[PDB]
Amino acid sequence: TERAYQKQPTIFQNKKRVLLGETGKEKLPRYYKNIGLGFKTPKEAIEGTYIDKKCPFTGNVSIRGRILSGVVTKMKMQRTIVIRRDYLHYIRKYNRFEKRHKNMSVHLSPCFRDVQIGDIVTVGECRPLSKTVRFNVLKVTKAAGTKKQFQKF
Amino acid sequence: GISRDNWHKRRKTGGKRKPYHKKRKYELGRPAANTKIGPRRIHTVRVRGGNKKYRALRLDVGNFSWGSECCTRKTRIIDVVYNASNNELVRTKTLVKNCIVLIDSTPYRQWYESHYALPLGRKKGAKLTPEEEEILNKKRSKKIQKKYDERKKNAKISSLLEEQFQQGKLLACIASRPGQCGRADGYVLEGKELEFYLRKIKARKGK
Amino acid sequence: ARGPKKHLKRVAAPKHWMLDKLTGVFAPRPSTGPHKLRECLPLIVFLRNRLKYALTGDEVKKICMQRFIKIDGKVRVDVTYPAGFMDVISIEKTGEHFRLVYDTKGRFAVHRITVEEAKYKLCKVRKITVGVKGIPHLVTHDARTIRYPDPVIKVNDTVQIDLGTGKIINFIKFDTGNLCMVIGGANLGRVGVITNRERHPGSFDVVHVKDANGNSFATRLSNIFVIGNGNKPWISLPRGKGIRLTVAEERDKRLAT
RNA sequence: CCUGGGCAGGGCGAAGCCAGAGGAAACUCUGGUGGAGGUCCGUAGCGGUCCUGACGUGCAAAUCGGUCGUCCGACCUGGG
RNA sequence: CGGAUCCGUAACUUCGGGAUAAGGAUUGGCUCUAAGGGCUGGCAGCCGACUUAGAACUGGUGCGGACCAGGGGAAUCCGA
RNA sequence: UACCUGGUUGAUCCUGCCAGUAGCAUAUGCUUGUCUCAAAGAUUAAGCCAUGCAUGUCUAAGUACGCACGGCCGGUACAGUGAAACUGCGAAUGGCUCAUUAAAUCAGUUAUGGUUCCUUUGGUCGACUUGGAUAACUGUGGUAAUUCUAGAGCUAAUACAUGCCGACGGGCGCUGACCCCCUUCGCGGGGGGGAUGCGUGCAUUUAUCAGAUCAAAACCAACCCGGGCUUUGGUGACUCUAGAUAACCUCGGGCCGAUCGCACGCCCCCCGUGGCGGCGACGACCCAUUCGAACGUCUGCCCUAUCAACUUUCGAUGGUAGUCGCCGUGCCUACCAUGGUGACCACGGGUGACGGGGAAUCAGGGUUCGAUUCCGGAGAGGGAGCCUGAGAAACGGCUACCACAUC
RNA sequence: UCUCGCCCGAAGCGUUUACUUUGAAAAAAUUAGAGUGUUCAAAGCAGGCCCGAGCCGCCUGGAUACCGCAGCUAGGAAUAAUGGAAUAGGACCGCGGUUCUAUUUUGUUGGUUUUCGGAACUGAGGCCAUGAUUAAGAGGGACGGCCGGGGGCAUUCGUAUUG
Ligand SMILES: [Mg+2]
Ligand SMILES: [Mg+2]
Ligand SMILES: [Mg+2]
Ligand SMILES: [Mg+2]
Ligand SMILES: [Mg+2]
Ligand SMILES: [Mg+2]
Ligand SMILES: [Mg+2]
Ligand SMILES: [Mg+2]
Ligand SMILES: [Mg+2]
Ligand SMILES: [Mg+2]
Ligand SMILES: [Mg+2]
Ligand SMILES: [Mg+2]
Ligand SMILES: [Mg+2]
Ligand SMILES: [Mg+2]
Ligand SMILES: [Mg+2]
Ligand SMILES: [Mg+2]
Ligand SMILES: [Mg+2]
Ligand SMILES: [Mg+2]
Ligand SMILES: [Mg+2]
Ligand SMILES: [Mg+2]
Ligand SMILES: [Mg+2]
Ligand SMILES: [Mg+2]
Ligand SMILES: [Mg+2]
Ligand SMILES: [Mg+2]
Ligand SMILES: [Mg+2]
Ligand SMILES: [Mg+2]
Ligand SMILES: [Mg+2]
Repeated sequence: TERAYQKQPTIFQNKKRVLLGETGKEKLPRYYKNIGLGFKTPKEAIEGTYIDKKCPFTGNVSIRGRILSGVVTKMKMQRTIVIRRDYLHYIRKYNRFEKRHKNMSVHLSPCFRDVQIGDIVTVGECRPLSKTVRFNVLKVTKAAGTKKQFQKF
Repeated sequence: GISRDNWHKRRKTGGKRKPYHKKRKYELGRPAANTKIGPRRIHTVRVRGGNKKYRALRLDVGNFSWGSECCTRKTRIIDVVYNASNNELVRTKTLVKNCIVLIDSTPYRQWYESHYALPLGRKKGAKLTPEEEEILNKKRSKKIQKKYDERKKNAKISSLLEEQFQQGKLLACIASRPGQCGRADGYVLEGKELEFYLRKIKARKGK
Repeated sequence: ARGPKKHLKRVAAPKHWMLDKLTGVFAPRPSTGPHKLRECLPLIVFLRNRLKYALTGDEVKKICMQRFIKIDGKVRVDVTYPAGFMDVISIEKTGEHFRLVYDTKGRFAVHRITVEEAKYKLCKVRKITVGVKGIPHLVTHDARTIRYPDPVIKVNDTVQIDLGTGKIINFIKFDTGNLCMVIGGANLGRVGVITNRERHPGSFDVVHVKDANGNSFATRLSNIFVIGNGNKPWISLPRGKGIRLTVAEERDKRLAT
């Protein structure tokens, strides 16, 4: 849905569908892009309703360069979340390691539904989408725990 | 004077970043030409790489494309409604890349005639003008050729354009940058987006 | 800085020009040309340093502008026109003719091949495209742009090019079992048969090579120049097949004297 | 002492409450709601500081004009 | 100086204040724009309150236009 | 060189420091015969400068009526050396210093699919010569003077401009008067052909269409043979390159040669008043390419908690369009959401901190410097703005203020 | 898996890193270090032979190593974390039924209906030795017999002191 001033990606909407005059399906004009790299396009990009300027599977955002991994911290920001990459920095003097981390804010495509805090996620380098975001959510790996559990109500 | 440098900003965190340049040459920011709707006036600007770039102070004509039937005609710009990014520029009558323009319906009337006879939008007058419509009389198989164009494909414009053409105006979205390329190019609204923007304009007349 | 540079320091010169320390502060910066400065070879260094044709630098400027030196069949007026890998250097008034290949150590050498091979030049395909009205175009690492080449030329292939008419003749493709020569990296001047290439989607593919007596190296695609068709060199090659010997084998050769 | 009467608007924003964020706990932080005070500017009212102003055989055997203190109170006030 | 709005507010302290501290800016006329609601129907149609924010134009720098209306700071003595 | 010695006590043992020891690099004393290399106003003052120099430039191949020089040279303009001036290109590299600057520059890693690029090297490059204007020069002046210029007259071109021929018409694009056969009484239907007219090339900006991975039938409506046929490229990926169609093409107006030298011979013909012109120098739209440049991704930095919360009306993080820019982006505007970082050291101070490659110091591990010859950044007294140019916020370029300071 | 050209080429192709051994990759100068009589040496990158000038000449070098950390590539699976199947919403083979489209072939164009190829949805089974490492002289908790000037509240007693 569009609840803003306009959203319409590239594909020409009006194929003069009154050739007999009929209701019909109208989800047919959807742009569909493979990123390649052996990473499967999810089917939410196939049968979605959303129009996103910055989605890697709908927009013109190419994917190149580096492929990193992190874990989801927060989701408060609109269509973009904040991941955290831990690692081990070496010191030559003491000859053992220490932990460090640098929080990366990454653009989250809305096709990746149910993306609960704590999962290992994979990101790819892009062009600068915004001021602090330079990566894009490539593939969500885990649900971080058990999907199967259910509680009362 | 205006520089659009990113280094006078704060950081990722928000600490103040110390300046160490002096707003160098390759980050020029030039003042914006608010493109009016008057008779044609375009200045040039020398740009890095020697490429000539055009400021348009006011434009009148523009290149616009009908959607479905694929027509493209040089047409005058009349009125500007619903910029949808800043409502100041509506009253200012400024043309930008995404802006919605009323367009004289006349240079599509003669095309729709000349390819698509028994045209539309003639105020139901029926004695008015010499419309070389029926005079040519269409002797050979060209009549059946135009009849398959006109009634088998049925040439209908999905209401929304009937009511615009009997009032003689047309809604089109700009699709080029008048401050950059000096041309007010654009495409005519059709169907879904047309009734969407018409709903927004009726809401503007409401509140 | 402001715009492009216009000098080059003698210490900042690349290693393979065999330049000296106590001589001067300035290296010859080669002109902008069809070869990069990290891989090129200046004409003033070629005539002055290695061949011992001219003692000073100015004598090279005198002879080249008195038209004695031609490159690829035609005279270059410059004293610092950059050369490249696999270029024809012909000299007119003295019967002499030169070819630029790599030594086993990594350097340019002298290779006095005949006019029969002056006619024939190899080159590597950089990329391929189409232009106006649907016509093809091939781009060379020697910055030759040539239209209507062939339909059966892969991107990383080798074209034998003629310097008479400038039109291609007798291409050779890229395939497992072809003899290639290394033009870059730490293993340049190595000549061997392509064994196995690995293709990555990370924009940098690797190639393993073996040669005679079975020694195997590995490198990247832009460092590779296909030189033969199934262990048969198109072009004569200096010092055997140009195999790198060993440190110990170099020592034993110089002890054998 | 008894019985009745009277006091425009506003500024400050406690207890109690709500929501959100943090914390392991103790609890903390932020935004509201809330309307306490012998509480702050100020009306009527009550007093009378200064001008040592006007008057000073006056309007008058203690008044007038500006300038003032206090106004939910230990407040002001009639009758018995 | 004085109303209001928007900024900003020290020393000291019983931590409640000081505090409208000190110091600034803005304030007109006229065109709009945006937001803040009620009643009806199986998300849509009719009917209305006086407030706030922003923009342009413009007047001889002029805007609390009269009336209305806190000079302020630094200290000392005494008395809560 | 994997190294110790004296010193508290009346005497011993011990923790502990003090002082002796050896380098290095700044200064200084005394002294000093040769020879080879060899740092040097960095430390305090990135304080002030007298003077003189440090960026200019010509080929047979842009512009020669100079007064200079004289070829043989008579006249059909011009040969030649050529001062001076116009044009073009370069003065944005180099050289100096380290005051600012603590994920900022930097070093490694990578990519521009999100960009620009003078030059070089390729590819593309399908009217017997038109127009004014100016400098050098000539005279003529001004002011105490500067690389000061006014006015009067002259002329140039690859300065500026204007602008044509060829060339066949092609076939497609849409129109289009018209034509051949069948059916039908005609009407009409069906099948197959065609005078004119408007456009056209590549760049510019929109819009739309076409766009590839595999292989057998049952029918019916039409009809081709002797039951049986028709097909741009690449990456990992595109909105890439390329086609096809509708139009635009901006008076501050993209391209499509009114340039120049050498060699002189050959052809037809009717005179050459026509061709055949081989060889070169220049530039011009774009595509490459080379030199880079700029912003990007990841990782790494000294001391400090007597700096623990910071950021957000005048952007703090993001979403949506857009302006601006070479392009991507809170780079800027408007609207909307309320975000972002931090005890794994945020934010804030200090540095007698420019960063590295490196230097000194010898068991091994380190510690202390790196002003400085190479890479990169910054600034020309502070600090702000800007023209030209492919390339500058240039300072041996310009504009104003401040602080000096000359005549 | 034999789709692609009995087997390999090729391809699925990784739960995922830390760790190693490769291999690239990088810039010189410096350091280590090879060669070389700068008269030695610090240096420098040169030089060395025959030829009585006559060969209008020959041979050879200007090495290699080191380049923290971070990133790339392929072997190794011990060490140290992580993955799976417990309310089955497992694993694998073979069916039903629904629903959706892709290009070949019916000489050729089009339409109607398929076989089919792929995704998905749904239901019914059979099949797995069908699925949970044992209980730390780690720990927590239950338990039950006592234990203690342990803690708090309340109560009672005792002399003595002082009056
Ligand atoms: Mg209205
Ligand atoms: Mg410099
Ligand atoms: Mg009070
Ligand atoms: Mg008060
Ligand atoms: Mg008062
Ligand atoms: Mg009162
Ligand atoms: Mg009174
Ligand atoms: Mg009184
Ligand atoms: Mg009184
Ligand atoms: Mg008195
Ligand atoms: Mg009196
Ligand atoms: Mg009071
Ligand atoms: Mg006070
Ligand atoms: Mg008071
Ligand atoms: Mg006192
Ligand atoms: Mg008192
Ligand atoms: Mg000592
Ligand atoms: Mg100075
Ligand atoms: Mg850079
Ligand atoms: Mg930079
Ligand atoms: Mg804003
Ligand atoms: Mg400093
Ligand atoms: Mg040492
Ligand atoms: Mg050491
Ligand atoms: Mg430097
Ligand atoms: Mg500078
Ligand atoms: Mg300079």
